[PDB]
Amino acid sequence: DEADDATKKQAKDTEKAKAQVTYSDTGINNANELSRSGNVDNEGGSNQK
Amino acid sequence: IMRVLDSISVLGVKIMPRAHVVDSDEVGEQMEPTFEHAVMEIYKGIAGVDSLDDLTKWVLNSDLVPHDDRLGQLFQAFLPLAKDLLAPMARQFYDNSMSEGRLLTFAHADSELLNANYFGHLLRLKIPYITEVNLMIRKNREGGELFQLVLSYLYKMYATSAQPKWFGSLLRLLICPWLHMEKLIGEADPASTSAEIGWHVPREQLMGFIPYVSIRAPRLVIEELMEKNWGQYHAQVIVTDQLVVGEPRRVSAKAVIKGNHLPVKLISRFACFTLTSKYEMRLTGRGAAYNARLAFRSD
Amino acid sequence: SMILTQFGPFIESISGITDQSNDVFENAAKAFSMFTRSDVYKALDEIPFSEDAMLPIPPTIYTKPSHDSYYYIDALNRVRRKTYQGPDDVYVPNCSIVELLEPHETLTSYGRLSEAIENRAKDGDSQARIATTYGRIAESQARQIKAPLEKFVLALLVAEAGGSLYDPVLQKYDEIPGLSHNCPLWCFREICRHISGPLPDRAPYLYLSAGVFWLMSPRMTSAIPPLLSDLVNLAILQQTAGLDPSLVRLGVQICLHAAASSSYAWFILKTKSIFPQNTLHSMYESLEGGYCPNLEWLEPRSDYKFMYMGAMPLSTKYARSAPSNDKKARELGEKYGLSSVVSELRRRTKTYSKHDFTSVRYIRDAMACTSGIFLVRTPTETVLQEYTQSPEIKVPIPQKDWTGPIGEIRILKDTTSSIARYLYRTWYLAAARMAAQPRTWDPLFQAIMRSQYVTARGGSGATLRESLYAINVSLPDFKGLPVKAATKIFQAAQLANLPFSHTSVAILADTSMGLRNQVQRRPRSIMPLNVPQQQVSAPHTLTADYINYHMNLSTTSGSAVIEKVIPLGVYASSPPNQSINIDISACDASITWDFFLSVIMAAIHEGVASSSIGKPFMGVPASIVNDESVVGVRAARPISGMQNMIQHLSKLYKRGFSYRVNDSFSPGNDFTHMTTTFPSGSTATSTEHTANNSTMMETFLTVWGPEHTDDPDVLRLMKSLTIQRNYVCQGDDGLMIIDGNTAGKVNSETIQKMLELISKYGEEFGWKYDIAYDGTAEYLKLYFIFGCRIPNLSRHPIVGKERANSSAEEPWPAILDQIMGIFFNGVHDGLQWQRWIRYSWALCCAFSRQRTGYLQYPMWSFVYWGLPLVKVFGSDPWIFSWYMPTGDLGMYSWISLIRPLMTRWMVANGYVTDKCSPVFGNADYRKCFNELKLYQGYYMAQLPRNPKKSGRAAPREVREQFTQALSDYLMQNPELKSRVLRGRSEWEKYGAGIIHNPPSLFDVPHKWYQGAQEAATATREELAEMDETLMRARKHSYSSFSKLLEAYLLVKWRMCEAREPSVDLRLPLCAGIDPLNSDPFLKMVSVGPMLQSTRKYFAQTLFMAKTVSGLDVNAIDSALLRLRTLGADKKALTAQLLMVGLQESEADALAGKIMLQDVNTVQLARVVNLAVPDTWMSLDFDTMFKHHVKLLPKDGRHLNTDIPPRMGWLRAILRFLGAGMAMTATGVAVDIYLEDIHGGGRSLGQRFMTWMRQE
RNA sequence: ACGAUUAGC
RNA sequence: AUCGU
Repeated sequence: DEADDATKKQAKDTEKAKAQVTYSDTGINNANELSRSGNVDNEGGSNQK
Repeated sequence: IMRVLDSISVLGVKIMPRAHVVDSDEVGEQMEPTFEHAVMEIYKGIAGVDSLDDLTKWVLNSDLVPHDDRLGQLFQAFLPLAKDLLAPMARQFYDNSMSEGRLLTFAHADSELLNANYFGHLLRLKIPYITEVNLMIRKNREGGELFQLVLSYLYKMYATSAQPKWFGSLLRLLICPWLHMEKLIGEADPASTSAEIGWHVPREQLMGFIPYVSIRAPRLVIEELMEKNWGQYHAQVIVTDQLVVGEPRRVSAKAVIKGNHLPVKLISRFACFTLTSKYEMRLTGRGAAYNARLAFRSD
Repeated sequence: SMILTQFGPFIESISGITDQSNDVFENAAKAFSMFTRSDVYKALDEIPFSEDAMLPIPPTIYTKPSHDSYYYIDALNRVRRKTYQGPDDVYVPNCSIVELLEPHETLTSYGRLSEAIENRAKDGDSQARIATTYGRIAESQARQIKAPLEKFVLALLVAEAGGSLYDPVLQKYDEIPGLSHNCPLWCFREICRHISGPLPDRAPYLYLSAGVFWLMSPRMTSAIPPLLSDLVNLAILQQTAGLDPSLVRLGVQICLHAAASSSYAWFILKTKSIFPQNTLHSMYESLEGGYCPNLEWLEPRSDYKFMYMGAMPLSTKYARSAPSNDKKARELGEKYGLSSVVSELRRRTKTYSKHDFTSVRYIRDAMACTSGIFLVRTPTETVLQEYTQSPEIKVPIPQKDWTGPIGEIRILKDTTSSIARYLYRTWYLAAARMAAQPRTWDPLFQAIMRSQYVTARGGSGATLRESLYAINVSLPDFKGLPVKAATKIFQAAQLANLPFSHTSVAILADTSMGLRNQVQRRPRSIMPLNVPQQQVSAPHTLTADYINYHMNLSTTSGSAVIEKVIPLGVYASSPPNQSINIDISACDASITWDFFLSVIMAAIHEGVASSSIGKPFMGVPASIVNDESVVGVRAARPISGMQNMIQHLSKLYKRGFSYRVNDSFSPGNDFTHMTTTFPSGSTATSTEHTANNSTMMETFLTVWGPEHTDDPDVLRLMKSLTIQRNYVCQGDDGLMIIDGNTAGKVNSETIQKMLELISKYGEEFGWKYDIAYDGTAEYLKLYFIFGCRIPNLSRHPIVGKERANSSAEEPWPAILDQIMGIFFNGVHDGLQWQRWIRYSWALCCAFSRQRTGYLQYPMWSFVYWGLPLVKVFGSDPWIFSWYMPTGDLGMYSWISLIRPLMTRWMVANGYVTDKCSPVFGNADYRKCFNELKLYQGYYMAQLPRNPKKSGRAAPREVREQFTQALSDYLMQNPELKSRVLRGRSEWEKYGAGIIHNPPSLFDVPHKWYQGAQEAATATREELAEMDETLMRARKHSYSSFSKLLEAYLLVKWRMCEAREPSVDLRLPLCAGIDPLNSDPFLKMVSVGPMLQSTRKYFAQTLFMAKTVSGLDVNAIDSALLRLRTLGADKKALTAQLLMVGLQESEADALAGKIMLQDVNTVQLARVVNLAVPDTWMSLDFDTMFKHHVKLLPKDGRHLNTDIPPRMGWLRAILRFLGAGMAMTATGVAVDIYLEDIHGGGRSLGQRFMTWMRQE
C-alpha cells in the first residue's frame, strides 16, 4: 500500500492520470519485501494490546 | 476603436456611434456575481491553492508562458461555469438585443456566440498587435493583471478552430464605401439624394414609420430603387414605451422579422447604406402588435 | 347478456364451436356497425366483477387546477410552458379543461374549443393565445389513437364472451381468468362512471376524424384520454397474453399515479425504467440449473456466420456478477412515491432461481406491464429543448496544431498531441481508398447516388425558391396540373436546366422543420435539407459507407425484428461471455465543427486530392481555391468537383443551420432558430454516426486506454479485445462483447474499472456514454438474457398511432390495413395464439363495414390478407396456423390441405354437377364459391385500398415540360443516354414485346410524376370512384380463380414423417413461446430459428446490387428471368441491361452468365411473384426449402411428376407449393413428398409460360 | 386579409 | 398558403 501511495504521489507530481514511472507495475516478484510498521514490538511480539 | 468609430461622419448620417454596439463584457456584466467574479472564485476545489494570487503563481511559470498541464487542468473547472452559468443568460440577452433593433455585437470567443444561438452574421477578427502585453499594461480590470492574462488564455483556448480574418476587412467595409459617396454626391442636393426604408404600420390603427435602413445615393439610383417591390417582408411590431429621451419626440419599438431578409443586391451595389440601426417609431397611448410591411419613402 | 343475445352465432363461429361462414360474419359486422357508445358502456356495466379486480382510485385525478399558472409569454413574443421540475417539465399539464368548452349543436352534452377564444387569440390577446395553445395541445394528445376506443372495448367483450378455448395439442382447456378479474377494464368502467355522473351520456369523449369533442363535467381533466387508452391496452394484453393479475395491478397503479401527478407524459417519462430495472436487471442472483445455447460464431466476422451446437447446463458459478442495482432503484421508488411497487417487484424477482420458461415469461409480463403511449408536446418547446444543447469539450485541439486555410479548410498536422490524429488518419485513408477505387466514376453509379435523395416527399421547397430568387434568378413554375408543389421531385424538376453556379446560393438556405412522436421517448425533430443540400454531402456519406463496409465490424440493419441481428444478441447474452451496453446520449448535438466535423472535412479534402484531378463529380464542376498552407506564400491549388462539394459543405457546417419553425398548435409562434447540431434526416447521418462511433471506440481501445490505466488485469483485458473482433455499432447505440476465458467469466471489478475509464474518456471530446452493465444485452431495442430473446410488448401499442400535425385520418381501407398490421405485430411478439386469433377476428368483424348504401368485405378477403381461419366446412377446429403464407400461395395451401373434405361438404348439400373436375371432382365448386362470396372476397382483396388520385386530369404540354425537366435532371452525362438509346434499339430489334413492360431509364420520370402526384389530398370524386369500384367488384360474379391459383391446385402432396428436432425442447429461445403456446413452440422446435442475418442472405440472391430510385431491383431481375424462361435470344437480355444503364461489355457478360447458370429457389420463385412471407423470416426456412422438401416421391418415379430438362425452374415453384402446406398445418413441421401433377409437368409449365406472356 | 407543409432508412 | 373563408 505504501508503494502504491508513492506511485500516486508521483502521478500527482507529474500531473497526469498515470505516472510513467511506477513502483507497483514492476515485473520483478518482490513478495518477500517487508516495510516497517507499528504491528511488531521491539521484543518481537505484536501490539495487539 | 469604439471611440474612433463614434466620431466618424461623412454625409448627414452617423456611421457607428457609441450606440448600436454591444460590448463583450456587457453580455455578462449584469449579473449579481459577474462572470469575472465567478471565475475569480475558482481556486476553491483545486489542490495546493488558497487564493487568486496563489492560483496565478501556480498556473503561470516564471516565463509568463502558460504551463500546459496546469492550464488544461484549470480549463476543466472553468468550462462548466461558462457552459451553465453564462450561456442561458447570454442567449436571453442576445435575443432581447436582436429583438429591439439591429446591432453590431462584440464577443470574446467564437463558442460564446455559437453556444448562445446567435442569429446573425459571424465574423472572426484578429489585430496585428500583441494582446497579452496590452493586458499587462492595462490596470484596474477588476482583479490582478495576471488574472487577466490567464482569463484571456482561457477564452482563447475555449474558442473553436477556425481561421480568423483580419479586422481590415470589416473596417474597410464599414468606412471606405461612404467616402466615395461623399466624393460623388457630396456636392449634390441633400434632399434629392436622401432616402430610407422602414416598416409602415397603417394609419387606421387607433392608440407610422419605423426606419430600417437608410440609403444615400445619386438620384438615378434611388429612382431605380423606388419601383422595386418591398413586399412579402412582414414583421410583428410591438411599440409601447415612454418617450426615449431625445431630440425629437420618438418612442421606441420592437420588430421581429418572420419571413426572409433584405438581399443586399436587391438594394443595390451602386448605393451605400448603414449596417446597424435602432428601432423607434416616428410620431401617446398603449401599445399592441401590428403586422407591418416595408416601405420606401423619400423627397 | 345482451352481447350473447345480439351475437349468439358469431362467438360460436370464432371460438371453434360451430362452422365459420360468411352470413354470420356479415350479420355480426352489421351489428358492430349499428351499436351506440352508450350501449357499449351499458354492456360494460353488465359485467359482474369480483374482488382482485378492484384497486383504490385517488380522488385527485378529477380535481385539478387551471392552465393559466402553467404557461407564460417570454421575449420575442413566443408562447412556452414554464417549468416546475427541472428542464423536462415541458409536457402536457394535467390541469382541468372544462371552462374552455362551448356546447356543440345537434347534441347538448358535448362541446369543443370556443371560437371566441380562438378569435381573441388570433387578433392578439395573451390569455386567449395561452388558452388556445393548451386546447390544441390537449386535442393533439387525445388524438393519438387509431380508432374510437369503444370499438376496441366492444371487440374485446365479444371475443372474451366465448370463455376458455380448447387446445388441440395440449388436449385441455386454457386456464385463464375471465373478464371478472380484469383490473384495467374495471378501472375504465369506474372512471367513465365517475366522469359521466347524472348525465345520460357515458362516453368521456368522442373521437372524430379531425378533432374530438369533450363531455363537459367538473370532474373531467386532460389526463383522461391517454389513461383510457392505457387501460384498454393493458386489458387487451392481459386477455391475449395470460398476464398474471399482480403485475397488471402494479401497472395500473403506476398509470393512476402518473395521472394524479402534475403531468402525465412527464411522469411516465420519468418512470419508464421501473419494471425493466427491477426485474430484467436483477434476476439469477443465485442459480441452480437451466439450459443456455452453446453458440459459436465463426472467424469470418463481417458475414455474421453463426453456428449452434447443442445446449449446455447452467453451472452455479454462472450467477449474476454485475454490480447490484438496488440503491438507485430504491431511491427512485422513494422519490416519486412508488416504494410499494418497487418493493413488490424486488421481492418477487428473487423467487426465481432457475432459468426455465416461467422466469422468462415473468420477465416478458413485467416488461409488457409498462405504459406505452405516444408522448406529445408543443413543437416550439421540443425545438427549444433539443437544439440548444451543445457539446462540452474539456480538452480541445490546441490552436497551434493547425495550419493555413485551404479556402475554408485547415489541414491538421500529424505532429499533434491531441487524440484527433487517429480519427483524421482513419478518415484520410478511407477517403483515399474510395478515390482510388474505380466504381465511383461509372455514370450509372453517379446517377443512382444523385437519385437517392430525389423522393416524393417534402424537402422545404419554399425556402429553396425564396433563397434562389434572392439573387434574381427565376425558376419555372407549373400551374393547373394536380401534382404536389411541396415535394423534392418538384424541386428536382425546377432545378433541371440551371447550372451549379446559380444553384450554389441555395445551399445556405434555412431548413424547414419536422416532427414525429415516439413511444415512451421524447419526440424527435427532423430537418429535411433541400435537393442541392442533399447533393453537396455525397462524399461524406460515401466515405462513411466505405468505413462501415470494410474498416469496422458493424451492421446497417432494417426496421423489423425479422430483419435484424438476433443471433448476435443471443451469442452476447450467453452466460460464459457477458456483454456491455454502450449508448451515446444526444448524438445529434454531439458532433459539431469544433472537433469532429473539423477533422472530418480536412481528412476528406486531402484524402481525394492525389487520386482524382479534374473529372467533375455529379453536377458539381471542378474549381479553383487558394491556400496559405506553408509559411507566407499562397498557391491556387486546382481542386476537383468533389473538393468543391467539400468546400460548400464545410461552409455550411462551419456557419451552422437555420431552422424555420411555423407550428399550428400555437398561433403567432413563427420564428427562426440557429443551431449547431448535426442535421437529422440528411442522407449521411447514420453512416457517419456509426463510423465515428467505431473509430472512437477503436482509438480508445488502442492508444487512450493503456495511457490512463494502472491495474495489470484491466490492461490484460484491454489488450485482448478489438473492434474488428468484438464490437458492433449502429448509429447512436452500440454493443460490446466480452468473451469468456478458460477459468469461467471475466472478473466484474475489472469490467467496472474499464467502464469508469470509458466514462472518463468520453467526456474529453463532448460525449456522455450511457453505459449499462447488467449481465444482459440490448441492441436495436432487443432484449436478451442467457441466450433468450424477450419481446417488449409495451413498445408496440395496439391502439396507438403517432400523428404530428393536425391532419385528418385516412379512410376506412387504411384502418383495415392498420388492423392487419396490428395482427402481424402480435404475431411477431408471440401472444397466446388461440386467443390472439379470436381477438383479431373480432376486430376484423368490427371494422369490416362502412356506409356512404353500405360496403362490406366478405371474410374470405381478410383470409386472403393473411389472417388464419378457425373451423370451416365441418373440419376440426383450430387446424390452421398463422404461418400461412399471405396471398395466393396461402389460399392454395389451406385449400389443398382441406380439399377432400371440402368436396364432401359441397356435395352433401345441393352442390352436384355431372361434369368432373380434376381438382374438386363432381362438386359444383363454381356455384358454391359464388354463393359463399369466396370469389368476391378473393378478388376484392386485390383492389387498391387508397383512392386512385393518381392519374387525375392534367392540362397537356405542362406535364410534358415537367417530364422533360425530370428527364434532363436524371441524365446529364451523354454517355449514359447513349447507353439507354442503344438498349432501346436492340430491344426493339430483339425484344419484340415478349415481355410487355420492360423497365427502362426513360420511364423513371413518369414513375416520379405519379409518385409526386400521389402524395396529395384526394377529392370527393376519387373516393366516390373507389367506392364504386368496390361495389362493382362485390356485385360481379366470377367464373374461376386467377391463373396462378388454378395452376397451383393441380399439384398434390403427401406428408409421411415429421422432421427430427433441430432445437432441444428444454432450451428457452424466446419469451411467450412455451408449452402453453403449442403452435409456435412446436414450429420453432421442429424447424429452428434463423442463425444468419436475413439482410445478407437476401442480398446475395439479387443479380444487381442497387438501381436508380423509381425502379425495383426485383422487377429487373423478374424481367431478366422471364426473358430466360420464355425463350429469348441473349441479345434481348443485353438490350434490357443496357436499358437499365449497364455498360455494353458488362451487360453482354452478365447476360451470357445468366443464360446458362442455375440460381437458388428464391430468385426463380420471383419469376412467378412469390416471396418468403414476413412471418417465416424469424425461422430457419432455407434448410426446409433445400432438404426437407423432396420432389421425388417416396415410392420412386411415377412417370407423371416428370419435370422436363427444359423449364427446370419449376422446382422452385414446387418447393414453395410444398412448403406452404408443410408450414400452414399446426403441430410439428412434417417432411412432405410430391405425389402427383394432374396435367403433367410440361402442361403445368406451359400454363406458367402462358401466364408469363401477360402483365 | 387568413387557411388542411414536410426526414433519413 | 390566396377563391376555402
